[PDB]
Amino acid sequence: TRPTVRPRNDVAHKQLSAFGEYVAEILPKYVQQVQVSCFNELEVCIHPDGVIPVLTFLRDHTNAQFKSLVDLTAVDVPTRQNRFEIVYNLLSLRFNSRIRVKTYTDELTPIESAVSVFKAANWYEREIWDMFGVFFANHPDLRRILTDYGFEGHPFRKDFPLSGYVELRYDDEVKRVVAEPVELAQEFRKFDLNSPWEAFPVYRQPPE
Amino acid sequence: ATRLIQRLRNWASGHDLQGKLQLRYQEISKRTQPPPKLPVGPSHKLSNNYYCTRDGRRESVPPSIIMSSQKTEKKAVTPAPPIKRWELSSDQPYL
Amino acid sequence: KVYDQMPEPRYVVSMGSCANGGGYYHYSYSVVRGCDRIVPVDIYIPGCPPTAEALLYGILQLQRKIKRERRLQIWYRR
Amino acid sequence: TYKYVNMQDPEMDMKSVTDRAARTLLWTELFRGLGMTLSYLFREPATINYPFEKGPLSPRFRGEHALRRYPSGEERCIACKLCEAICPAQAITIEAEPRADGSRRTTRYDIDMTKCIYCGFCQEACPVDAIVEGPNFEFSTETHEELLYNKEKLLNNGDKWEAEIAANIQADYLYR
Amino acid sequence: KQDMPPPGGYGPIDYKRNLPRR
Amino acid sequence: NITLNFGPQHPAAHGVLRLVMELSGEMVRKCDPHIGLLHRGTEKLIEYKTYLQALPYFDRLDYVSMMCNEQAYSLAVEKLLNIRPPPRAQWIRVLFGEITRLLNHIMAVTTHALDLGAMTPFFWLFEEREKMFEFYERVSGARMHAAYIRPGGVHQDLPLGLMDDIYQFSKNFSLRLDELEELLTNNRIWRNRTIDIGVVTAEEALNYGFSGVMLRGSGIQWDLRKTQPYDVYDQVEFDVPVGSRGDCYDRYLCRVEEMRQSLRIIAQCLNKMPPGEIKVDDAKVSPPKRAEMKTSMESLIHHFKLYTEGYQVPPGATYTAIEAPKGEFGVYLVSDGSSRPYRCKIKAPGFAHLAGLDKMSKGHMLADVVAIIGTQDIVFGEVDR
Amino acid sequence: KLDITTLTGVPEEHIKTRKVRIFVPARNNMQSGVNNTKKWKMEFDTRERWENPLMGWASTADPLSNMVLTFSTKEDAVSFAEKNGWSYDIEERKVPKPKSKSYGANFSWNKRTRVSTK
Amino acid sequence: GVRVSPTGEKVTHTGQVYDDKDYRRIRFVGRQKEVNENFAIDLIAEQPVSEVETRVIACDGGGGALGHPKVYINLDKETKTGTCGYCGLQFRQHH
Amino acid sequence: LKKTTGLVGLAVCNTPHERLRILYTKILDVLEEIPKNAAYRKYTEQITNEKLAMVKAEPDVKKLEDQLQGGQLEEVILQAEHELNLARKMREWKLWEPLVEEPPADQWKWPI
Amino acid sequence: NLIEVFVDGQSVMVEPGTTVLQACEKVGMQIPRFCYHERLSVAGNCRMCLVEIEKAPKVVAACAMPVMKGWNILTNSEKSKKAREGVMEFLLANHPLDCPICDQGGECDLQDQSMMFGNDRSRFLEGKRAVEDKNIGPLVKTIMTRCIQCTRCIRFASEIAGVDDLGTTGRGNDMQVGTYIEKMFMSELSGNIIDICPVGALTSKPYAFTARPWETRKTESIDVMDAVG
Amino acid sequence: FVKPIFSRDMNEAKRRVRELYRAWYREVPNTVHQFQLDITVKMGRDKVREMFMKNAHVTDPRVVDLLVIKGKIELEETIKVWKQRTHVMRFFHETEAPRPKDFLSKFYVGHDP
Ligand code: SF4
Ligand code: SF4
Ligand code: SF4
Ligand code: SF4
Ligand code: SF4
Ligand code: FES
Repeated sequence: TRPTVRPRNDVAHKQLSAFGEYVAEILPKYVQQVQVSCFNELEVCIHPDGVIPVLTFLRDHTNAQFKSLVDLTAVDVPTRQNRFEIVYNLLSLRFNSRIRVKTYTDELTPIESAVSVFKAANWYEREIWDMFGVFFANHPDLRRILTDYGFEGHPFRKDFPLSGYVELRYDDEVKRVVAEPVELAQEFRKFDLNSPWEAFPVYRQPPE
Repeated sequence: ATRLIQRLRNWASGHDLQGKLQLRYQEISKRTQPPPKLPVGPSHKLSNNYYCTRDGRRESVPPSIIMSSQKTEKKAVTPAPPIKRWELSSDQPYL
Repeated sequence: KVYDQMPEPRYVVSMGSCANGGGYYHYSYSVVRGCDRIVPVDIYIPGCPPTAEALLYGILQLQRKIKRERRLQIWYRR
Repeated sequence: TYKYVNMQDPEMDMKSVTDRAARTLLWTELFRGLGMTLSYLFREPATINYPFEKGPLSPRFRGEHALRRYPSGEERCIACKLCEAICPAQAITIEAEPRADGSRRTTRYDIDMTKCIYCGFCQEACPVDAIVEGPNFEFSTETHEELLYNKEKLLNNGDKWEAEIAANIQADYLYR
Repeated sequence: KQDMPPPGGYGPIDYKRNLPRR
Repeated sequence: NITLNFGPQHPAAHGVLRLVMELSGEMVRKCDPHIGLLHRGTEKLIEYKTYLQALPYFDRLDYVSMMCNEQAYSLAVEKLLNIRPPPRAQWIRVLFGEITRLLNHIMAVTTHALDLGAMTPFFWLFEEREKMFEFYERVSGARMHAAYIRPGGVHQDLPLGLMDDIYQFSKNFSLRLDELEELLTNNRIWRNRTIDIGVVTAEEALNYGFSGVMLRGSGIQWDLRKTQPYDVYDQVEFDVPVGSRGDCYDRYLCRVEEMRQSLRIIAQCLNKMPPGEIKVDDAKVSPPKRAEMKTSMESLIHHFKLYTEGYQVPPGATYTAIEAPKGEFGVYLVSDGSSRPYRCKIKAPGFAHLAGLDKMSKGHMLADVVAIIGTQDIVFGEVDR
Repeated sequence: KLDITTLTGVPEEHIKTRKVRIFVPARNNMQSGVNNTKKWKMEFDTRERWENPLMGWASTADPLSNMVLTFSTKEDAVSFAEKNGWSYDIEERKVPKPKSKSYGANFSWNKRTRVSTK
Repeated sequence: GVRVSPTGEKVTHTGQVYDDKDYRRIRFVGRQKEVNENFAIDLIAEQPVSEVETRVIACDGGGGALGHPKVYINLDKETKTGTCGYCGLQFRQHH
Repeated sequence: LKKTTGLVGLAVCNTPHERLRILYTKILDVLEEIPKNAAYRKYTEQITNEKLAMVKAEPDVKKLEDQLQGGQLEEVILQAEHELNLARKMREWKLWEPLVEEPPADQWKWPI
Repeated sequence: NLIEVFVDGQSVMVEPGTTVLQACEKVGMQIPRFCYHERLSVAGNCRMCLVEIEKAPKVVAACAMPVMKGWNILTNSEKSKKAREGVMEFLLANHPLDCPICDQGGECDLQDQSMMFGNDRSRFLEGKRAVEDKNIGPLVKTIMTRCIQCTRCIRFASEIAGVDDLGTTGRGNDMQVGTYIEKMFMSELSGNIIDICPVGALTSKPYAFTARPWETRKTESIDVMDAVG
Repeated sequence: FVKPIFSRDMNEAKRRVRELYRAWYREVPNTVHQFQLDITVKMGRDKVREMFMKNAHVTDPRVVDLLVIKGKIELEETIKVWKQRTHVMRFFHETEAPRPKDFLSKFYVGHDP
């Protein structure tokens, strides 16, 4: 229960918890869950219409100066209609604390841009615009990062093939590089390594 | 490697170079070495080895919930104690 | 374009498993698979990355490859 | 725990001052620093004389693949097809089929060095210690096709190097 | 014969720089 | 004004940037850093692979330091599996984490010197980086992109031969840094090229999330070791450089100090490695010795499984920062509990720096800009991905 | 009908040519585990894949062919195929019907279950 | 002495040589098709059959952890040899 | 007084105590027009008050950064200023209505 | 109507009669198993079903003991786990070391449940038994060695196939389910036994060595070889 | 129902597209000369008319306005003399074989759907 096991830090869990109810007090209007795992990792909801007003508050001291948007990590789950799950990782430097505060959005919901508030999201912007289509409040430019020029796709939508539909090559008489239909050789020979028989009864969503 | 050249070289050096050989000569280490045998491993005892204790992944639990989406001497509190003042280098106070 | 830019007799040496044909990443929308799709590579050097000495040897191969080339002799009998 | 860089304040003392202005003029230290590069002229140069000399390599070193045999001369491969399940780039392709003798045997083992990343997983993964990431490294080709190896070429590679490969394994096997 | 390589001794090293005025 | 695309092609561009400038006479106005010329898109490529398969990807992002990347993965995977490694593995991860740090800072130093046209240190010190690649080769069979650090810990035990020569290796190295001490550190031209260039106020740094020496140069003291000694750093002695002016000269001297600092640490890690497994006891995560798998059944069974479907993380999506020499490093896992990740974003420390460069660009002449890329230790591989 | 047919980057050809398949994946016959019957998933119909003239490799036609997608419910998947504009075919869940069983039911002279030696 | 195809090129150890109609055969022209001289098949039965008067046996392929996993070959039937599932080499119980 | 703040963006502002009392009286001045009911208001009260008295606890700049247990509070005047703009922001958020709109249960239903 | 019995915590309106197996499998909890089969017949051999009832002095057979009111069943409880460990330590105490050459070895139920349960390390020190092969048909190769005295196959064979050539033979050590005499088993549903084998004991000859399960895609439809559809 | 991107009802959106067409329609010769396209300029304008036709089935104003957002974003890359001649030619696909919509030919080609 020790040589392999990583010890559970109850203390920080206690402090983060208590601060968690503290914040739960402070912004009832958007804050929801106050998740607190044994990893010492706190988490909190925000409604997307509540993106900016919460985040600004975060930067300003209460007992945690949530300075430096370290990340706007993003996840797409097709099942939920609110398929997008934008996440604000954060770190109050003065208090050496860390927190994860996320949201959700639909394909045509103009979620608020923290560009005015953090500016670090001038690109967390355009990536998460481009890879997805998560339209953003008001940004100086929504021009694509990463993906090419005429490129139409939105990879990381967890949709359409990992190769994509596009596969460019130089061509002769046109004297120029041209995009072409894929035609993969050998093909990504995907292995379904999923295991029937649950190893974790403690979890397990009920059949209901 | 002639000694006068060594003198003039270390002369320009401001440092002995012979005192820290730069080119790796004879000493190195032997390539052909006697077998490792390796550590036996802590949990290869036969008397007991039930998975119930050694297991770590088994202790995993989903995070404690508070407030949640469903279901005044408060004293304002820190999430964690605020960052401490560091020492100033001490033994080499300045560069 | 850069390949077009250099004057004859230009040569190219592929290097690394990635440039060899998309390498580790061969399946992605990212990489452009074989570098030979763009420029007519002349010798391939396997490796991820190749040991630098393997690279050096590949260049010695390029020199031997030039050495066996004989444009003038063909022209005389052209 | 932190340390300031620089920060230190230079002396106003007249000896030290005129010395610094003497650096500002007569450059002094440049030459001192300059002198240092001279020290290199007198050191022996570090080039290995390739290819008549070659760089040191540990027995572990990973390189060209080769299938290899039993001491009896049967091929070690049993087509367990887990090395196909591991090759992170999935270079490997295997069609296991029965032998007329009935033994499991690959009919078309093959791998392309174009997608191989030489992590050398398969050297570790194989239960029968069939395939081996051999010593050889120098084998650049004129054409892409010469890279897409059949089981055949790999067997040949296991033929030329088997003395060597088995020798290195003889050096290494305890660690695994 | 159990073994592996734990340290055999290891003498002093100086991370500190020296820049002689000479 | 005159619109102008720059790299990749410039040696200064490192084969990656295309930061177009709409130059005036030579003073910059517009100066946008385009990227996605290297974007390997590994985020989806991580998703369709067993967690043991993900491991190479991190050697593939930080080209130079390598072991630190994999350690950045082993920490983040062992968290969800709640697994705590045998100590020897951690002394190793620190040892080669620091030797990777030597390789990384030697890289940044000598290349930054090359853009300043110094030429020589390059050749004075790669003579050493081959001396270290001989070591990763001695422990991995590969000169670089060694996979020797693993989520269970480590592939394999250290060969007996190293323990001496490595000491020998650092028996003389301090002098080799002395030879630089007699160059740029004191040299006149060098100060002018870098003094008072790209100075950054503490707040812009805290806004953009600058980290590492890039904070420590401008005086912010934020650090990812002593604040969170996630491994043996808590036992290790060392001391952290902090800059004053925010001069590139400052950041420079810091990196030289960290190199000294690893000269301090690696001494102690050589001084303190326990005997023990370098792997976890569990065969449900850490695979059996070839000697045991080929007799005992269960060892061969789980052997067969980890090499075919692998260990299963309990379900969860998490994030972990890393003390990369270049800064905070991003490990954003999203795991359904299947060995395949559901998602995995990777914040490069250099991403924020490049986001911040244009703030430092405008109002500076082009040589200032060439100075700036080398100011920030940016290997572009990690940044677009 | 909130079509995102243009909002997506997909070629019109792949949305015209084919219907996708919504379903709940079957349990292994060769294995005991019921565990994958749970959670819906949708998969595109397979196409022809000519052999590579060289090395005998697969040479896939349609790029999208390896796609797979889990769903909490059936209406969920239907909603996705509707949002995305592809045609689909719903399929029912297949929980096995309960079977009464008892240790003694094997026996009894009258029931003609009996079995035999044990 | 690999069996020769009608085209004259040697067949692979897994026999599969191309048809005379086959255009693909053109690839080998100007070059050399390569096939291994040492078929493992002949070498399987080339070896003498080991025999032990006992009963159940344990082959390891020669070399502890240098070969196939330890395996227990039965010899219940003297009417047949006990070929290894790995080594492919026969065994029998002489008496 | 110590020469050089050390930090780059920060700059010295002599007689910090007075300037801080300015900030206390002013953020108090804005919290007062914020309704008592808003959950933030009582705690920002606790903060401004306990910190103001805490500044009053000691005179010199020197031990003042010990009394608040924070190195160089010369920065926290700036943080207090963020706190001031924050408290200015509290007004347009109004008194805090508990929650608005809720997730479909599928949201946050982790795993999947 | 239905009797009440508690899964670990939740009360359950379980059917009158019926095994603890179906009880836990109503809430969705799933007991480890081998010899039992869902549409076959209960057999007490190979007790992987072991669990302790909340008031149980000692563990019960969950696949067999009929439910009754007032019981509570902590499947996750430690003693049950010690029991399953007791099973798996033994099944593997003499199993052949041939996962890799097993056609079932890429997907054997014994493997998955070897992962779910049983100590990672083994403590064998002697010499395992190994039976000779025992052909029973051209189209159903039988490696044996591998069969775990689980008797699901005879209960299939003797019954639904209607043929009884298959069956137990002997007692004590070196007991075997190898059918008596050389004569081949034959049936018009001879092949289905292959599916029903937990291990690689009953690998089909025609498909042998051909492939590995994970690689395969599983395209679905219906056969028209029978009008049965 | 749900809050709109920019335009609400088609005319707020329809106004934006025309702004887009001219934004291309004037820009075209500039592109014809910057990249020295061998296409006759009327072909360029025709393609300009065509890409505005592929989006004919659009009916949600959020879809229209999001399409002109992305289309103007493409215009950004165009006007700034980003891209390359090849990228401009990607709209043409001239290297690709023509597709016979006729079913009989579809029979003649291959297995297909
Ligand atoms: S190693 Fe060299 S080749 Fe292999 S991926 Fe990294 S760069 Fe491309
Ligand atoms: S190595 Fe030989 S045995 Fe192991 S997988 Fe590759 S082919 Fe099958
Ligand atoms: S070499 Fe590395 S990559 Fe190529 S197959 Fe063996 S393991 Fe997979
Ligand atoms: S049966 Fe299952 S376990 Fe026994 S060998 Fe074949 S696979 Fe491995
Ligand atoms: S076949 Fe062998 S293993 Fe499968 S059930 Fe019948 S006996 Fe047990
Ligand atoms: S499950 Fe059938 S007896 Fe254990």
